[PDB]
Amino acid sequence: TGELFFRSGFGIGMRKDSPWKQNVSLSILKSHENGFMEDLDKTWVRYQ
Amino acid sequence: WLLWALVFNNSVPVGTTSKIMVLVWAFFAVIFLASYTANLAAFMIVDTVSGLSDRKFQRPQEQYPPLKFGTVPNGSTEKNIRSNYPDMHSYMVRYNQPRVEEALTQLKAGKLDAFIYDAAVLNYMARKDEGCKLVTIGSGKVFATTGYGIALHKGSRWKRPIDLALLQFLGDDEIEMLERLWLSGICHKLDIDNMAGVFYMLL
Amino acid sequence: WLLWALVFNNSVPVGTTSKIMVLVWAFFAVIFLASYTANLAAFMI
Amino acid sequence: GMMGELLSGQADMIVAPLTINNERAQYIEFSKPFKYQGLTILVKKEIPS
Amino acid sequence: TLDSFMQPFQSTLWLLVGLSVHVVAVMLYLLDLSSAMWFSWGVLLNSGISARILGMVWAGFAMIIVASYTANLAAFLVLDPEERITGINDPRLRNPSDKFIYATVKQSSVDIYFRRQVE
Amino acid sequence: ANLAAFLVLDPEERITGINDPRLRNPSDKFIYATVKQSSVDIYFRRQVE
Ligand SMILES: *[C@@H]1O[C@H](CO)[C@@H](O[C@@H]2O[C@H](CO)[C@@H](O)[C@H](O)[C@H]2NC(C)=O)[C@H](O)[C@H]1NC(C)=O
Ligand SMILES: *[C@@H]1O[C@H](CO)[C@@H](O[C@@H]2O[C@H](CO)[C@@H](O)[C@H](O)[C@H]2NC(C)=O)[C@H](O)[C@H]1NC(C)=O
Ligand SMILES: N[C@@H](CCC(=O)O)C(=O)O
Repeated sequence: TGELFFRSGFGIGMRKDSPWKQNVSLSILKSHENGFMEDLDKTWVRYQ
Repeated sequence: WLLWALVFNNSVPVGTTSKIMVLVWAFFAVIFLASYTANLAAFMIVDTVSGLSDRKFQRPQEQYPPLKFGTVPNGSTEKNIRSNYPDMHSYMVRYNQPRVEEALTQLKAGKLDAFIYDAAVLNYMARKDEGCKLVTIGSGKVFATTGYGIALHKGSRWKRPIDLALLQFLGDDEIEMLERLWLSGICHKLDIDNMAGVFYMLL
Repeated sequence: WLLWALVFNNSVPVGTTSKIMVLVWAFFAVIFLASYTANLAAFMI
Repeated sequence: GMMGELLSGQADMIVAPLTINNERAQYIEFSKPFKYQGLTILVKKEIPS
Repeated sequence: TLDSFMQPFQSTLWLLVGLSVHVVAVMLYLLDLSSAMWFSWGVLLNSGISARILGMVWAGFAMIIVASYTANLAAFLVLDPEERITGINDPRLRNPSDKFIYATVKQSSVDIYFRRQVE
Repeated sequence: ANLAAFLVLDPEERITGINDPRLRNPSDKFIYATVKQSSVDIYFRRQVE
């Protein structure tokens, strides 16, 4: 019930000043564009 | 002798222990038809697409051709289409060249059937528009969901503070207030049933 | 001869120009009772 | 919590449904989001004759 | 006052009902004006007052059909506006447009009020 | 006909959101809770109102 508030998404974390930040963010964005994330959401969340 | 006249029950003009149960059945039947309208009133008082995986979008050659569904080139959506669907690009030359508004005008006058653009610009040009023009099943089609950003110089000093400040605006609902102010909208079987009922009654 | 049976109109089982207008009046009457529930539902709900 | 394990304990990444907000991003770097959402309220539907 | 029966019924339902009634009258009269006159009178609103028994059987079936159709028409008839802005934050007033024109008294308290709220 | 017109009749379940008077005014009658030491606890600790 109700409408969404505080609309801030999830996110992979990493330690402050870590070399993995740029590459992890790039891979997440490429997965988003590639349609992989849609397929994952369909497999593990929707269709119940 | 019995049954058939009783089986007629509710009808036009058209003894023993049978009469009592016939009267009881008739009372139950007339109560049932009286409640028929009640449940009709209680109960009584739609999408042409579900995603880009639809046969029409996926297959350009399927019966009638979609009326040159298109998008504004030189952007992100065009790059997405040209990368992940290198078959839609061939059937995308007949696009709406000018900015959004011309495409909306053409869509209103039956020139094209579908428009693929951002999910915020277009969602705004779906509530402010007069009458009502609807998006495909809300944000169920949203493909490669990403967010508007603030481009900065590679490894700039301001990349860290801006972020923090921006996150603060989500905590105090200030961005929600701005969105409510600047992005508020107002948009948010007769003959077929008659023919079906006539056919059912005839059969 | 006429009138009284026609004046009964909506009821339980009970010149040549009388039958046509009687049927027309009966049709208008049943339409009126059908719309009785319609206006009751509109006003009450 | 998990932030304790990531910040100083035995951790290097936190792959879990972790939200993003100001009080967390100060000491932890956050990748770009991989799913969008918002806080919402769940209640028991009324039983229906 | 009534001015609504044409919307869900119009010419289509009337033509369909008339054609069906006339075809039924002709067919079940032929397989047996004059007898067809009262046969059609039976198929009218509610009613107006071997081969023959089963003829009465299909006549009763057609009467069930007619009663059902009348019930559907009555259920379609029951139906029901707009006349209010929301207030001072309605999108119509929040977003100015030439379609909607609203004004207040010049040089009055309302002009004072809509000059300090910068938003 | 009057009985039929009286018969046609017709609930309640949803709340308003985060500003509903039931939640705005705490009372022992209504109990609502969130996960302890989570993002929601962070959110309901900076909005002083
Ligand atoms: C991030 O990923 C990129 C691409 O996968 C890495 O770029 C190459 O990394 C290898 C090994 O680290 C180097 O030998 C190459 O010179 C890099 N550049 C190219 C063009 O191949 C990058 O190293 C990764 N960064 C981190 C911190 O893992
Ligand atoms: C999309 O990009 C193309 C290519 O960059 C643009 O085509 C250019 O348009 C300008 C102005 O009309 C011309 O001076 C160039 O010669 C064109 N170049 C090519 C290769 O066609 C096009 O105008 C852009 N469209 C939009 C809406 O931005
Ligand atoms: N946000 C989109 C707008 C439309 C487009 O450019 O394709 C972009 O800048 O990429």
